[PDB]
Amino acid sequence: FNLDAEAPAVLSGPPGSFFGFSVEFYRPGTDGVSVLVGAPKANTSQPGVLQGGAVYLCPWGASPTQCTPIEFDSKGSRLLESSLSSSEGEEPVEYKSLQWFGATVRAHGSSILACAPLYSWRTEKEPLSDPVGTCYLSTDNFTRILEYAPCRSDFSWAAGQGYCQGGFSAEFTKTGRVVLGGPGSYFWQGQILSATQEQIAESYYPEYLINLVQGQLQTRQASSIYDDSYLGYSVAVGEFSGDDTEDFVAGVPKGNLTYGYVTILNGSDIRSLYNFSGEQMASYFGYAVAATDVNGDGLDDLLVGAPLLMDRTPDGRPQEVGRVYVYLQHPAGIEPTPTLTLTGHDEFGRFGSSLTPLGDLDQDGYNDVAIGAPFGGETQQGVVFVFPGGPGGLGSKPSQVLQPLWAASHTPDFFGSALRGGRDLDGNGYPDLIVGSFGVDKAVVYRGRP
Amino acid sequence: ACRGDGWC
Amino acid sequence: ENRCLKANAKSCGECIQAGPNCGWCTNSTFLQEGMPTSARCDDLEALKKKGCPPDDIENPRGSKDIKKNKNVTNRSKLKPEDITQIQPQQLVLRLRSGEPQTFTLKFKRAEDYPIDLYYLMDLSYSMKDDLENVKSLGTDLMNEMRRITSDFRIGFGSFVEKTVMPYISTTPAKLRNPCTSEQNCTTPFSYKNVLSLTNKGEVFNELVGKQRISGNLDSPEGGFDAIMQVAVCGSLIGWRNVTRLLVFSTDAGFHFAGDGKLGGIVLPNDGQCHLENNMYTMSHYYDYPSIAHLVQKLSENNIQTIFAVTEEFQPVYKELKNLIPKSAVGTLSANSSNVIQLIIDAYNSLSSEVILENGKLSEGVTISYKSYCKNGVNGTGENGRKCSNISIGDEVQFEISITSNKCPDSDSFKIRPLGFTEEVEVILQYICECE
Ligand SMILES: *[C@@H]1O[C@H](CO)[C@@H](O[C@@H]2O[C@H](CO)[C@@H](O[C@@H]3O[C@H](CO[C@H]4O[C@H](CO[C@H]5O[C@H](CO)[C@@H](O)[C@H](O)[C@@H]5O)[C@@H](O)[C@H](O[C@H]5O[C@H](CO)[C@@H](O)[C@H](O)[C@@H]5O)[C@@H]4O)[C@@H](O)[C@H](O[C@H]4O[C@H](CO)[C@@H](O)[C@H](O)[C@@H]4O)[C@@H]3O)[C@H](O)[C@H]2NC(C)=O)[C@H](O)[C@H]1NC(C)=O
Ligand SMILES: *[C@@H]1O[C@H](CO)[C@@H](O[C@@H]2O[C@H](CO)[C@@H](O[C@@H]3O[C@H](CO[C@H]4O[C@H](CO)[C@@H](O)[C@H](O[C@H]5O[C@H](CO)[C@@H](O)[C@H](O)[C@@H]5O)[C@@H]4O)[C@@H](O)[C@H](O[C@H]4O[C@H](CO)[C@@H](O)[C@H](O)[C@@H]4O)[C@@H]3O)[C@H](O)[C@H]2NC(C)=O)[C@H](O)[C@H]1NC(C)=O
Ligand SMILES: *[C@@H]1O[C@H](CO)[C@@H](O[C@@H]2O[C@H](CO)[C@@H](O[C@@H]3O[C@H](CO)[C@@H](O)[C@H](O[C@H]4O[C@H](CO)[C@@H](O)[C@H](O)[C@@H]4O)[C@@H]3O)[C@H](O)[C@H]2NC(C)=O)[C@H](O)[C@H]1NC(C)=O
Ligand SMILES: *[C@@H]1O[C@H](CO)[C@@H](O[C@@H]2O[C@H](CO)[C@@H](O[C@@H]3O[C@H](CO)[C@@H](O)[C@H](O)[C@@H]3O)[C@H](O)[C@H]2NC(C)=O)[C@H](O)[C@H]1NC(C)=O
Ligand SMILES: *[C@@H]1O[C@H](CO)[C@@H](O[C@@H]2O[C@H](CO)[C@@H](O[C@@H]3O[C@H](CO)[C@@H](O)[C@H](O)[C@@H]3O)[C@H](O)[C@H]2NC(C)=O)[C@H](O)[C@H]1NC(C)=O
Ligand SMILES: *[C@@H]1O[C@H](CO)[C@@H](O)[C@H](O)[C@H]1NC(C)=O
Ligand SMILES: *[C@@H]1O[C@H](CO)[C@@H](O)[C@H](O)[C@H]1NC(C)=O
Ligand SMILES: [Ca+2]
Ligand SMILES: [Ca+2]
Ligand SMILES: [Ca+2]
Ligand SMILES: [Ca+2]
Ligand SMILES: [Ca+2]
Ligand SMILES: [Ca+2]
Ligand SMILES: [Mg+2]
Repeated sequence: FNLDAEAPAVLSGPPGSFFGFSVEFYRPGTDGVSVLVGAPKANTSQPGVLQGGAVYLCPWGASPTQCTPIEFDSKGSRLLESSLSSSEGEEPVEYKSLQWFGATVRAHGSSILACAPLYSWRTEKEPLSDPVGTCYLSTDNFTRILEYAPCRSDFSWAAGQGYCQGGFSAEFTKTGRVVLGGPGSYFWQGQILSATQEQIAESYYPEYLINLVQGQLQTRQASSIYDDSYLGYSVAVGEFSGDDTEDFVAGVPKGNLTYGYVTILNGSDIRSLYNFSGEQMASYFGYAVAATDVNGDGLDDLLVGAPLLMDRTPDGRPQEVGRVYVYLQHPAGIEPTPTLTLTGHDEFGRFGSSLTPLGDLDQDGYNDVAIGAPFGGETQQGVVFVFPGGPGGLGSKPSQVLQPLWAASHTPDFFGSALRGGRDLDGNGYPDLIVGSFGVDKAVVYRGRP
Repeated sequence: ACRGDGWC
Repeated sequence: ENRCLKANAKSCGECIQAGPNCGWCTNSTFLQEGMPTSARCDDLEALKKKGCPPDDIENPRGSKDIKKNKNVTNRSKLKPEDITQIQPQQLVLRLRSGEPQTFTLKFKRAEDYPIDLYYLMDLSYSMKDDLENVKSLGTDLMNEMRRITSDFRIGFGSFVEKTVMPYISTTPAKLRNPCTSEQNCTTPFSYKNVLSLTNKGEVFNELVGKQRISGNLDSPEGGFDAIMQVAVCGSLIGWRNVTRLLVFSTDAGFHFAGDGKLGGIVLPNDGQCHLENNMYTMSHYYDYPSIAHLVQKLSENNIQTIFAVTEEFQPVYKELKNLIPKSAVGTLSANSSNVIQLIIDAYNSLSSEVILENGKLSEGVTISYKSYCKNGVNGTGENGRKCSNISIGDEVQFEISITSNKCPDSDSFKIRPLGFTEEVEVILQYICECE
């Protein structure tokens, strides 16, 4: 409720670049804080690459120009090794055009992960169009950059990891371990992959496209009855296993007859610990997930978004409003059924499409939560709701409601489709919120006050 | 087997 | 200490807004020598005892005035807009704040009512053998519907998948032939209107016999995009204001909103028509619709859906039925052989049941239904909204009660049986002051 909603700072990217599709805090030291903004439709200087996508670095202290692009990869699409001579024709081996690089953006310390969920290649054998996805990892503050495409393997096509789309979702652990979601592995069963920055580096070898990180953790293929589950559609991290190694929270939005479910995996050996089911068919239970302690007891609590949750009005009319489910963790474990639920009020508003912990916004000893409804509001420009944590979890009513100040253009703003909080960039001792709105290629940052 | 759109 | 007294009505207008059983006195000498003016408002029976004649007790009551009551059709050619299946069609209810107004609603199922049927078929590779027996669906279904109605029009449409990665292969080869070399599969496509509604069942057979099967990658297919277009593209499909049946025939699950994000489709379905040469053009731009969206567009366009799916996917589409009003599910065979009988059984279940829905009401305004069906089964609560087991020519009635608490100006909402164009216009007026 203390967020300076009346005077937020606005960032602007190139038109039609989906600037603000992904947002993140960056701090390679207490001094030199910056805001990262993904723009997966941005054109780049890469030769022969149409709209490769780009990530922007926006240092605090705007004047004159804040944002500039991080050059992860200056090279265009590489050529097929076994076809440069050939008869006639030089075939590209990979396809970086329309790869949506910067669709996902995450950072930890002086490390930056940026993913291209629609990157695809051919393989050095039979011609395919496998969207394996790829990621670029910047470490030690840009002094070296590594490509990481753990789905680009020997196992091609849909039956394998060909359509994995690794990087569709991603996250860092509090120790800097990389965690990727790929919802397309094994005929869209989905998959979670994870490696430490060290393992990725100690096996890096650009000459051979198919890289194999030694010691990589990854879920395995199941029987065909699990096809079309989209495991790894969303991802989060938190401690749920009673140790000091953070665990992997992963959405499986189309699992169990499309009722969907969320799963929690043991952070050490990626084995299953919990399962939580949706309550309505095709509500996309698992569209977004998050983990944070919302009642000040030390134990991280689970949050799940189902933005297509349909409900009935008092006068007997159905309506798509969306809903968010909150499961509290106890010393004994976690109850299979939600502790509380938050429901949207705007039809088609997609309440719960985005979630983020905010930390303790008001310094009242309880962490708070922001929930986005990208099509809420009287003009469907999008809305972000702030909910306060307390003795008994999240409050029923939101403490604050952030709406865009600009007028509604002829296309949606998607305000609140991408969120990120829990970091005090200005250093006033109060956490700050970064709200994206890629619909009009803008990204907003809100600032807390005492 | 038959997975996907009738891929036996 | 009733509510009327313990509300201190300063004037007559206040006394009305607070309690329906209240009345305001205006006769001098009523007041005891030390009363407050907050006492002329009191229970109607109480004022008669305290010493207040009727002439000096204002107590406006809500009334009921019908404005249009065209009678239901009877036996002694008629266009469907001359046929009446519901009455009255318009009335005015004056609402005393706190008091309910009740009026009866007659429904009678018409006889020999026309039918439009659109057959929307999955032409993915998994539906190969199925397309072989639909060669004669046209004439054979035409012949079977003669028993039902003397006026039947049939149409045909097909669908496969969004024409973008990762739902299809994007290599120039697989774009030409998404199957293997053995097959001669046509190129993938979202939705096409093969044939608009018509009576010439001979056209149906020849056109279906000219359709080539297609293909794509993932098992669930994009039939929802097609369902949306069929629903909203009114005049291009040729929907008449009569019974509207959409047959949805597939052997696999369905894509829905959220899945577009895999292929970079973030923009929601707009619920608008986008046909170019009877081809859906914007499958690469708009996401799959959600279920809730389809419920909206199937209802406002009065579509009654028949899901004709295989045994394997019965439980999935059975739950889909529970969420979609006026729809039915039947078990389709491997060669789509029992499709005709499947359609007849589905029809007989949909037509033998009526369900009422009402438009948005203002705050304070509330509604409830009391149904009275054949053989004395009487529904209440939510069951009041519907009557089942209704044969042709059968009549049923609903006692609808509307109550208001708040005091907004003149409101208006419609009550309509799902599937039909005919509706009842309820106009509301609020008694906030004395007359
Ligand atoms: C993590 O990595 C990141 C990225 O690698 C890194 O961030 C870079 O840090 C370096 C520091 O080494 C920065 O480089 C410096 O940039 C200084 C500022 O450059 C801008 O401003 C210039 C004018 O500054 C004057 O005016 C301001 C008021 O406006 C005043 O306060 C200043 O004191 C000063 O008087 C301007 O000229 C400059 O524009 C030129 O440069 C750009 C980029 O090269 C070029 O495109 C333009 O055409 C023009 O030529 C820019 O707008 C700058 O002052 C400074 O210059 C001195 O050092 C260089 C070193 O070679 C000398 O050659 C030069 O003569 C000066 O003595 C230096 O260039 C760099 O800008 C950062 N980049 C980003 C993206 O952040 C982090 O530090 C790393 N973190 C850690 C922990 O390692
Ligand atoms: C949350 O919810 C999820 C989803 O519902 C649960 O995940 C599912 O759990 C079940 C039960 O554990 C899994 O089925 C079992 O899988 C194990 C592991 O299989 C692996 O290891 C085997 C031994 O090394 C290996 O043989 C397997 O490889 C075979 O199978 C693959 C599958 O395609 C095939 O490709 C290979 O060629 C092999 O043929 C595989 O690597 C397996 O051991 C189990 O087998 C037992 O049971 C079967 C009968 O079901 C029996 O026939 C066997 O003989 C054996 O007795 C069983 O198949 C399922 O795979 C999981 N699905 C997913 C998507 O993860 C999860 O458990 C829930 N968590 C919680 C906490 O509740
Ligand atoms: C896949 O998703 C389906 C759908 O969610 C899921 O099946 C569902 O399970 C829940 C509970 O596990 C069922 O909900 C119950 O419904 C009954 C009435 O039918 C109620 O009485 C229950 O109320 C309470 O009582 C129970 C004890 O009697 C408690 O144990 C329970 O927790 C409740 O507190 C409860 O609401 C629901 O009906 C089914 N749905 C269907 C269609 O069967 C299924 O479990 C999921 N699969 C997996 C593997 O998780
Ligand atoms: C999550 O996964 C990790 C790794 O699989 C689990 O840790 C392992 O837990 C088992 C049982 O507690 C440990 O078993 C044994 O260890 C003891 C002493 O270390 C030894 O004497 C036994 O012979 C046996 O080997 C195992 O050591 C331990 N491994 C590690 C690295 O901790 C963890 O328990 C899992 N957590 C949950 C909640 O499932
Ligand atoms: C199906 O029945 C509907 C009505 O039951 C027919 O559409 C209706 O057409 C009339 C025009 O004749 C529309 O009246 C309109 O009124 C508004 C004001 O409310 C005015 O702005 C318009 O200019 C027009 O006069 C009426 O709204 C409309 N009802 C709808 C669309 O629900 C339709 O023609 C019938 N079609 C067939 C094939 O039978
Ligand atoms: C349809 O297939 C069944 C076997 O599943 C067969 O018995 C029947 O004769 C077939 N019908 C037609 C019309 O081919
Ligand atoms: C429907 O009503 C008729 C009375 O005309 C009765 O014979 C029949 O059993 C009823 N059917 C059901 C399913 O209730
Ligand atoms: Ca753990
Ligand atoms: Ca907690
Ligand atoms: Ca707080
Ligand atoms: Ca701050
Ligand atoms: Ca078939
Ligand atoms: Ca498909
Ligand atoms: Mg198919």
